[PDB]
Amino acid sequence: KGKHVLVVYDDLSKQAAAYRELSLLLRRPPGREAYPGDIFYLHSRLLERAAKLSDAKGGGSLTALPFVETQAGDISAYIPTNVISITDGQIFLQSDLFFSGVRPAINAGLSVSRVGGAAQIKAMKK
Amino acid sequence: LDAKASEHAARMTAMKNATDNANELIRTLTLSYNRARQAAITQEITEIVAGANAL
Amino acid sequence: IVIGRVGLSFFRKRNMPVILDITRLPDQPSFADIKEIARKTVGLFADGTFDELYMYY
Repeated sequence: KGKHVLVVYDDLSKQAAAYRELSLLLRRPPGREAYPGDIFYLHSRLLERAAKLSDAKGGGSLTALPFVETQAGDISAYIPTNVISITDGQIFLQSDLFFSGVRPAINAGLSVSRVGGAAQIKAMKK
Repeated sequence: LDAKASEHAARMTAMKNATDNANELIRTLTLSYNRARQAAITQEITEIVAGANAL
Repeated sequence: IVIGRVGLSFFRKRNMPVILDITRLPDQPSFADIKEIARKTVGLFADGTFDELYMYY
């Protein structure tokens, strides 16, 4: 309808675990870590519906902030890897930074935005 | 002369202690690496067999 | 009077007045290597700049 919407998914890992539970209950053969084959397709289908529409479509937009919880800071895990491969960028929060006194604990080296610059005010860009 | 002799002896002792500590750390890390390798093989074979017999 | 750069760093980090310095020195030092600073150290006492000498090693 031309409006702008912000959507927050506070945990995609729990949704993935629930989908794994459903798939195992439906007798569908498991894959890595008992996850089903289309665990990547699930999140890709979910996250590809957020977009900036063109002027012919109304000009509305939908921005999403999915959440992923790691285990002991391990990033090479299946679900974190899959979600990182989909989104436009990631923000990294680290416990050692959190306890060192810097809050928010954003890791500047690991965090990145693929739309940076174009999504900033001119003064901030300068 | 006494200061130089003391400095050389102190360097020798400190390097010996550091070498011993490094060797012990190597041993512990090797033990942990072997346990992790065994666990990884177990997990991969268990997933293989579960997927194979899930048909 | 300090021999070795770590003493320079320590006393400079502190608020300490240091007048004579020598940093580089061979592994097997010789008399003539820093005889030039030993002469100055004895000449300072002979000159009345300070009235007492202590050495720590």
